[PDB]
Parts: sequence; structure tokens; C-alpha cells
Amino acid sequence: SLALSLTADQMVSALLDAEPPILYSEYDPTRPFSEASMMGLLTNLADRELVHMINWAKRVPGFVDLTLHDQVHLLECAWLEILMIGLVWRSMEHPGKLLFAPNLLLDRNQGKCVEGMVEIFDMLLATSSRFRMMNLQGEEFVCLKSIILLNSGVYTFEEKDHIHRVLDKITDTLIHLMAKAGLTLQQQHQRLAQLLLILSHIRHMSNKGMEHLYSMKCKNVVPLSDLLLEMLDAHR
Amino acid sequence: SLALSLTADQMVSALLDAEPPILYSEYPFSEASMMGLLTNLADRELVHMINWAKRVPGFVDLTLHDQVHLLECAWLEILMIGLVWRSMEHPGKLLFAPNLLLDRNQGKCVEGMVEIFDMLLATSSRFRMMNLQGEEFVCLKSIILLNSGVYTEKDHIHRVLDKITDTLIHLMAKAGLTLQQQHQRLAQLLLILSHIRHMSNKGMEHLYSMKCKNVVPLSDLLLEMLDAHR
Amino acid sequence: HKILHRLLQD
Amino acid sequence: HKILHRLLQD
Ligand SMILES: C[C@]12CC[C@@]3(CCc4cc(O)ccc43)C[C@@H]1CC[C@@H]2O
Ligand SMILES: C[C@]12CC[C@@]3(CCc4cc(O)ccc43)C[C@@H]1CC[C@@H]2O
Repeated sequence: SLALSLTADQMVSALLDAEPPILYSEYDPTRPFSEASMMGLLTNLADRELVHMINWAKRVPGFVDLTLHDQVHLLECAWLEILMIGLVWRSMEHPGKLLFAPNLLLDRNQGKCVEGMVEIFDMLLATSSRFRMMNLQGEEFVCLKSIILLNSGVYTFEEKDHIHRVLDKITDTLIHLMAKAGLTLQQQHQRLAQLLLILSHIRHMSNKGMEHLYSMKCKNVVPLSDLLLEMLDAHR
Repeated sequence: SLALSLTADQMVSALLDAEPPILYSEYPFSEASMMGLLTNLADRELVHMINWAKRVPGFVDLTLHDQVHLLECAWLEILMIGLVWRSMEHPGKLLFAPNLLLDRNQGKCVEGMVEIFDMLLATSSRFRMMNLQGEEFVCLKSIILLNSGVYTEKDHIHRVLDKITDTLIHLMAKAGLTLQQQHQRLAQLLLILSHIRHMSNKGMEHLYSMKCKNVVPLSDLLLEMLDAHR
Repeated sequence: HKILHRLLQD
Repeated sequence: HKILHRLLQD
């Protein structure tokens, strides 16, 4: 592999350059919100983001060295976590609001339009407030998102040694960014721990999000895309 | 508080001394009898967990409701990490009790349990491959107690969490690891908590379905802890 | 009124 | 093969 040869600054520039774009929703402010329309907006947006996430996954250092089967497995376990951390990242500068798209800004009262969604909304907002509290930086965010891709499905598989080697390099990168920011060694270890413990909450939100997605699928209310259905069946 | 003034060695000793005891199971497995043994055992371990939580430094400084919230969110993760810890020396096996060592084939007599068994066994071998030490284990279990529900007084919980991070690093530096190996191992241990959270969510659904099965008699305490996850 | 309450207080 | 399988191969 070549990912093992990149320095910390080269790891950051590779992750920053691979960042997906910010997509717009088909949201029309003239339409009154229904449970079926609001779910349709969010699920349509998520489907289009999934296509960009797949091509973003290829540019994450070390991901192409894996077999095609292992690439599918990691993405199948992590896709909702990656969508959620992306959502809470771009919602950081909007307290009490989730920025699904630049034209789709929603608060917890809007989430009441869809049954069982406010529970997900509150957790997403709490993650966003935590990031804003910690003053999460873009360089740290792209490191955390790459960790999720490589770590979430790694406990459900010699290829694991390569993945753990890449994960260690990302850890070296996180520590390098924190030392560069003037943090003492104690603060570097403490901030590293705080950032990685949030991934436990993100896994929790993904688990609840899957169950919420599965319920809306069985209700046949929201039209789900074929790609999103396959990602949903992978968790069952 | 009092936990913030402790040293790293005093933190380790406080956590080791607080460890709950190893309970025995009640001395041809059916789905009802298997689930009965596992839920009977989990209920008795919950009683010792609650008194162990009181002895985790910083936990008594919380209000009663904050203590309830944290335990309601993390109790299954705490049971699970404890199970995988004492199963480390038994590859391919889960040591629920000294007289109850099970493999994944036995997890088949209860529908849906195999997936949870495989995940638990995967965690145990990961701990075994990393050579997790007891002093590191008690730090992780305490972290689960304080972290799992903190995103749902919070500054104090985060200050205690930072203290446990300092203690974890102290153990790795005491073991001879370089600065790079210290933060790498710290990251490796904390990323497993994401999988442990995953296993717990899978375990809640499995226990909820067995409740509506009416397969197994679940104790009132276990039912109340289960109802905390709406 | 929860069992967890009295187990934490005693 | 799955859709994710196709999108990952070119
Ligand atoms: C719809 C939904 C709301 C939030 C999600 C997760 C992050 C995200 C990003 C995005 O661009 C669009 C949608 C989403 C998909 C969830 C599935 C269930 C939950 O209620
Ligand atoms: C019964 C159960 C299997 C294993 C559990 C998880 C960890 C644990 C520790 C312990 O000491 C006893 C039982 C258990 C409780 C689960 C809930 C659902 C799953 O089927």
C-alpha cells in the first residue's frame, strides 16, 4: 500500500481533497409538509449523498487496498454513521437546527411531522452541540469520518491488520493536528479520547436510525430507492 | 468532587477494589431454560453492578436521576464488556459463569442469539489479541458507565472521563510503551466501545422480542432497565 | 417509583 | 451483484 507512506500533513490534505460536495434537496417551500413528503425529501437527499460517499470512500487512504468484498462490508455497516456525522458537522454553526441542505434547515419541531423522528433529531442535535462545544475542526472531522468507515465493520469480518495499521496512522494524524494547535501531551490524549467516545454515540444514533428506516419501509409510506433498500437489508 | 484529586495509581486501585464478584449460574438446553439461566444470571449481576457503580470515583457526586440515567443507558454494555473480559482465556467460548461456559453452537438453541454470540466472541478475541490488562479493563468499563448516556453536571462527568483517560495513558506508559504506542493503544481500546455499543443495541432488541415472546420470565428490575430504552 | 432508585440509595 | 458492488467497481 501507499497510505502507509503518507505523513500526517499528507493524510490531512488527502482527506480534505476527497471531501464530497454539499447537495441541495428538492425541497419546495410552497409544499406544506406531510409525513410522506418530509421523509421523501430526507431519503431522496440521503440516496444522492450515498453515491458521493461511495466515490469518497475510494479516495480514503488504504481503502482501495482492500478486497472488493471488504469494501462492501465496511460501507454497509458505516453508511448511516457517515451520513449522520456529515449532517452534524455542517449543522455546527446552526444551533438547534439540522442543516440537511443549504435550502433545508430543520429544528426538532419539524421532526414531529414524522413519527419516531424527533428521538433521532434530538440525538443529532446533541452531537452537533457537542462538536460546537469542543470546537471541532475540519481536519479532525475528516479524520473521524475516515475512522468510522474503517472501524465500524472491522469487528464483523490479514486484511484486518492492514486496516488497523491505517487506523493507527489516522490516530497519529489526530495527535499531530492537536500538537500543532498548541495542546500539551495531556490535552492531546484527552481530546483524542473525547472525539473517539462520540463515535460510540454516533453508532447508537445509526442503530436507532436503521430501526426508524426499517419501520418507514414496512409502512410503505416513503418511496425508498433501490440502493437505500440494499443498505437497509444489509443490517438484517 | 473527590475523583479529580486522586492520582492515577489511586484511581486504578479504587477501580480494582470496586470490582464486582464472579457469580455462579444455577447448577439438554432448551430455548426457555437457556434464556432462563442467562436472564437469571444477568439480573443477579445487575444488583452487584449498581453497588459497583457507587464505588466508581465521581459517580456519587451525581444526582440520583443522573445516576439512574447513566445506568439505564449502559447496563447492557457493562454486562457485555464484563462477559467478554472473563471469556478472554477461553477462545471461541463465552464464560457466563465458572460453571456455564458456552460456544456459538449452543447459542443456536435460542433464535437470534447466534449473531450476538458471534459479536461477543469477536470482542473477546480482539481483547485477547490486544492483550488487554485488568487495569485497562476497569478503566474502559468505567468509561462506558459515564459516557454512554452523557449525550442524552455534564462538565463534571467529562472531567472524570478525562481523569480516566489520564489513568489509561499512565498504565500504558508504565508498561513501557512509547508516546506513539500510547495514543495508538488508547484509540484502539476506545474504538471497541463503538462495537460494544452496537452489541448492546442488538441485545436490547433481542431481549425486547423475548419479552413479547413471553418465552422467559424476566425479573421486574430487568424489565424496568429494558423499558428505559423506549 | 423504580427498583433502580432504591438500589442506588441503599 | 449488489448496487453498492457495481458503484464501487468503476
Ligand atoms: C431520515 C433520517 C434523518 C437523518 C438522515 C441521517 C443523516 C442524513 C443525511 C442526509 O443528507 C439525509 C438524511 C439523513 C437519514 C435518517 C434515516 C431515518 C432518519 O429519520
Ligand atoms: C440474554 C442475552 C445474552 C447475553 C447477555 C449479555 C451480556 C450478559 C452477561 C451476563 O452475565 C449474562 C447475560 C448476558 C444478556 C443478553 C440479553 C439478550 C441476549 O440474548
